[PDB]
Amino acid sequence: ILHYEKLSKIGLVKGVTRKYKIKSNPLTKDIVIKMIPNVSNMSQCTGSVMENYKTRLNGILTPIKGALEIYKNNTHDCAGVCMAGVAIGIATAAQITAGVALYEAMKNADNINKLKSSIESTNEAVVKLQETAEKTVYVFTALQDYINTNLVPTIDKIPCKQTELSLDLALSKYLSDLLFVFGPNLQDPVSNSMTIQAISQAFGGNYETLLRTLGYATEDFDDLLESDSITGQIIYVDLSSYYIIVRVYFPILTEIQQAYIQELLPVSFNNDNSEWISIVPNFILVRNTLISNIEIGFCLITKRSVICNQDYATPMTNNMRECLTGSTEKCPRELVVSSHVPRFALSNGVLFANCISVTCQCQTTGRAISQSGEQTLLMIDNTTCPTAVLGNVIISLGKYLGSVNYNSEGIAIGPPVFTDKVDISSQISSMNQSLQ
Amino acid sequence: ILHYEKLSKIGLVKGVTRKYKIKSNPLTKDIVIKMIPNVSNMSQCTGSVMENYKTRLNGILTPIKGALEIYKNNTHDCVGDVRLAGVCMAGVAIGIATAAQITAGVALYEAMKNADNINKLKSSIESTNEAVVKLQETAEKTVYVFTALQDYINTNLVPTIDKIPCKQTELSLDLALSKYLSDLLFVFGPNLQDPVSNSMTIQAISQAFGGNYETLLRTLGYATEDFDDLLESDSITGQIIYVDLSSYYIIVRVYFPILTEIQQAYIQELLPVSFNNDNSEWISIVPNFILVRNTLISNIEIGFCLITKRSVICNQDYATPMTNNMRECLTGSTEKCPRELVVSSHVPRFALSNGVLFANCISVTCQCQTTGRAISQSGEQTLLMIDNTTCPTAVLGNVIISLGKYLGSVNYNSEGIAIGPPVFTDKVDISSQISSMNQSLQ
Amino acid sequence: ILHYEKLSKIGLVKGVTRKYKIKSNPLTKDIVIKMIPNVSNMSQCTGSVMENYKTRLNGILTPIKGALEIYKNNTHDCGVCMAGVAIGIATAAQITAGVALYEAMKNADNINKLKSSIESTNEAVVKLQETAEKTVYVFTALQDYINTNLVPTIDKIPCKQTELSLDLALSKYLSDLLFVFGPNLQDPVSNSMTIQAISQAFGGNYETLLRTLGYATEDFDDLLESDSITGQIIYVDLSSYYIIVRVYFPILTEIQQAYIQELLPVSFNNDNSEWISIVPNFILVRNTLISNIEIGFCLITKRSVICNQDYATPMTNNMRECLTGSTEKCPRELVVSSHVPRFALSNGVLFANCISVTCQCQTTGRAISQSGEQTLLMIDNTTCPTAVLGNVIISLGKYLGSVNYNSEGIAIGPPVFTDKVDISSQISSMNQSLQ
Repeated sequence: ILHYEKLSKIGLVKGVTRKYKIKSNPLTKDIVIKMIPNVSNMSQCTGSVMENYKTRLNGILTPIKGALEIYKNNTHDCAGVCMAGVAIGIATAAQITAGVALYEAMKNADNINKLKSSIESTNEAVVKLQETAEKTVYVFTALQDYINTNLVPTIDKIPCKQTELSLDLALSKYLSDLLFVFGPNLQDPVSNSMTIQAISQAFGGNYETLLRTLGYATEDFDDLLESDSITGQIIYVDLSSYYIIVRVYFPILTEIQQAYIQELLPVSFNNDNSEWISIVPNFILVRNTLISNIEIGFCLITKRSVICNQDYATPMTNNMRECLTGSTEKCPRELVVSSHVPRFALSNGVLFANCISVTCQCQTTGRAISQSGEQTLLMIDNTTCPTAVLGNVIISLGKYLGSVNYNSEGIAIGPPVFTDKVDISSQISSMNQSLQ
Repeated sequence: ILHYEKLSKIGLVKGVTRKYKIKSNPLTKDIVIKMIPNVSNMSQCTGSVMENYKTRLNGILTPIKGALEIYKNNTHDCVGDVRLAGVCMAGVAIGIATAAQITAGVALYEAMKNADNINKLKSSIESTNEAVVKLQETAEKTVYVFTALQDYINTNLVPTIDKIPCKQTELSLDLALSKYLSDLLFVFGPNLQDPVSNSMTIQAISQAFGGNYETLLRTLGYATEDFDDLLESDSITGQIIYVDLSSYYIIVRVYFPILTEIQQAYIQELLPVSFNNDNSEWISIVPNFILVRNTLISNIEIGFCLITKRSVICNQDYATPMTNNMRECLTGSTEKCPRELVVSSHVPRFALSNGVLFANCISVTCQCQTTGRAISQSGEQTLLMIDNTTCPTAVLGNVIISLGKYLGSVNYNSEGIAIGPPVFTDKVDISSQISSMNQSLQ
Repeated sequence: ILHYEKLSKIGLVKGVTRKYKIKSNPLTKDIVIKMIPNVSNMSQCTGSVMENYKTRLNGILTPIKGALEIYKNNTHDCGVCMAGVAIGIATAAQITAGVALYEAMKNADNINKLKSSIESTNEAVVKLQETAEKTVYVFTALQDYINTNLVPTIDKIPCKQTELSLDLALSKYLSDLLFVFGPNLQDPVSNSMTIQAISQAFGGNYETLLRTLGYATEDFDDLLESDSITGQIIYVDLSSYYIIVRVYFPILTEIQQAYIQELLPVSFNNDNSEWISIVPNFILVRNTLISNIEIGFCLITKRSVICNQDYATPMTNNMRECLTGSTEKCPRELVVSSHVPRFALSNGVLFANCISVTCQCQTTGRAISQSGEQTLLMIDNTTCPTAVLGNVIISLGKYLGSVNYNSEGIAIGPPVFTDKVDISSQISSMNQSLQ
């Protein structure tokens, strides 16, 4: 376990504890995203930009279909998915799993494609088709709302030639928004790591419409969405009607047993007439009594849990482990140069503060609370006095649960470090030169 | 304190010198953003999308008010003339809080004194049907309401309420609200774990108003000539002080600081130039920007700061430490400066400071126009200084340059220096090097 | 030069080989962006918002003119000839950009000669003739929005305070602008600014610009994604509020005897534990010289690596030895996640860690067993053709290297930790050990 008592003397006070949940058990829903809007109502003077748009869109979609055919021509039946590796050549584990999922989805892709004429004839933003007697499919048209709302009503008021330039500019803008996602960046269409946010760029970035039409099956939906846990996969691309069918995955957040997130709040502390701040990861994964880092920038942090669409556990150095579980002499520290570093923090109703670097006094007696040059921070609680003042704040305090003699015992301190990108190279160079 | 001559001979030519300023002394203005639009003029056949959007917005806005109530329930005015007589904090009922979070809590209570008065206007705030509205708060005070989706409704849906089928207007609306929510979730969604703090930029806040912060700031007022600055450096910040789940409108206190230039504090930029040594090209690895204040030399993490032509602007004192060896290197101990071998052919090879030209004439062909002959660099000179004493007009490829006179040593080009050890700065190189030294130590 | 057989043993399965091509030989074209719309049709409800927008845009554009005028005032014919005394601080890129700016003034004079024509444009794209032979296109920022929404609605409503909507539209446009042409912009001289960023003055619609300019290359998408198509500001006008941009359209020139090799990572067992090796995913080989590349800046395709600049960086000598057969110098990292790839296929040949994923090939009708001394188990049609892993049944080809692959062992490198705090902790521990 983490020893929070010695960690608070270093400047790391306990924060919230959070439960770790990962994406798992994903359901499947199939939708149709039509990249080319229906322009039947505006075709009388749509100009020649429709053909140019079609050619440009082929220029984008053709590599996607080409990369899909590599798996399309290598999946068949021999019971289950039967792969042929000679004609594949280069593929990762994720690519092979995506190919198996692709062949699975081909069974419903055939039935969806059986309604090609219905798919092409769609002229609403969200259209319902009866793909079979007991199941339906939704069709989303990329720019159909724009055409029905702005361009179609203004087909005779504004100059149509101007309408021709408008429609064009709209197409262009849609293509420009697409190309960040569906352009040559999409080297591997056989993948399910692509978020619904990116796929919705084929619909104007409006993933809310897609998901709401599909259905908010779970109460953890927002955490799934922000974590981009709702992923998708392209399973069929048509170069004749310019549509792609996407199998959206709707998973459930599975609480990982015997696992939690611990967050530590850094507090600047005083040592040798200077301010220092200790460098440890702000967040720690503890799973089955094993301590390991957690790339968190990708995860989503809530007040009670940390939601990750992948298991982002990353290794911890033994030295960092020891530092977190008591050996504070191994905890590195960096000198403070920012006038705006945190100086106090509230944990469990009790305050740990550096009262030599900040104004520090008590409300119930009016007297100042003095910090010596030997001690790093102060535990202020109702025992010393039940209300403290730190500049403009007046704070009533609660009891402490740890040692009664917290402020009368000192600890050892670690070595100074510098965490700049260039500082790493210089320290390596000097250490190498020192060794030589 | 920086010795420019040895830096130049290594390849760190002089750059511009800029002052250091920080956000300071923030004035406050209070506004409200109604995250729900008034659909009264087009409510005839809006359908049920209004209710569903209501529930979705309630679901998103509920955690914000839940986090705010942790401070609201626990904030109170301490009694009697003994202390500054401000706000008391039920710290045991708060549990977990940082210095910045508590500070924001205090500013939240402070703003409550005005937020109660603005909440008296609840019926007026509901009645707003324009994208910007001004309201009287008192006979000597005013407040602004911004409608999240009023411009779109009033410009497209109301005029086109009959020319198209009403069902189509239903979809369009639904799509518009869903687009709003999708743009919103990046800021006001579950990413917003701490709404109490005031570190959130006005650009992020404007996402609740369609990303149009320029309207927020213009309507409030261009208080100073530095306006673009406090804007880009993320110095203009706002705080949510009251969330209402019945009218779906939040009150935001916008902060307009003033930029205090720090005295005895300037930012120096160094230009790197590839230099020849041991029959190969190298580039030194030093910070491009260095902060020297109170004769003290420290780095700066300028990525979050704004580098204008004359000053470096930061919404926070972003000064960071610098290694002792880097201080000695920038002081003159030039052998402690690291250098990186360059394999790219697109690294700059010459630079101009004070009108004197530093160049690597081994890598790039140099000749002088006045004498019509080549400018030669020998194998033991890292860089060649060219100035009017050398010749008043030299060329480097396709550029004709006229040079001024040097201010330092007259015999610059005849004096050599020591050179440091090579380094490699790839992400995997650091791990590879650390293993090598560890194995060497064992 | 890369020993792929030995790299497979450490988890680096050989992947796709791609061809390296860099930006070179840029053509030049001239466009004019007028960053304020012409509203002569809706001058009725333009109200006063336009004067405030004029002031705001003048304040925005003044530093750009100031930072161009340093080279405007200090360059003259004496080819291109420049005054370095009054310029003072300048980089190689800045000097080259100023030279190109001077070359562009020759056409900039003729372009400015049509100032009245430029300011009279009332569409998003209008064709103008600067000479008897050459033509120029002019792009106005919000003319489409105006002509499609505000113009029709001006008689479809009693103005309904159109100001409120025009003001907001111009405000949103300026909010979009401030990210690129706002304070951030410090060196408008340099030509490293991408056409995507330039199009923010036109609403981010770079596709219209590139289509109207008439691209005529098959590498157009690779040019656009790799940030190869850049622009340069050559003149600013504060009276009509338009700027001239010289768009550079380059061509992809393949670097001879150069290719980039991709390594696919696969977890491997060692000492009853699972590791992943820390080696760059993409490796550039040029004339039998091996160097790294920050491939995040470039674009990766199925058959080529496209960068707008030569992004080669040096590699440690030890890493070079690691990638050339001596596997003991290759660092490895412990795998504390359950979502690391565990198998990969190379040349129809499967590499997998059968300890961590169950293997039972259907042709033999039995499980595939990996000992406690084999990092990866290699399967091909020589052992049994079709293998099954989890839910995939895959048929396999034949290996081309050593037939005795599974029987030979190798040495393994030392563990590493790649977190930034881990690096600092390792540095501190090594320093303390030295002391």
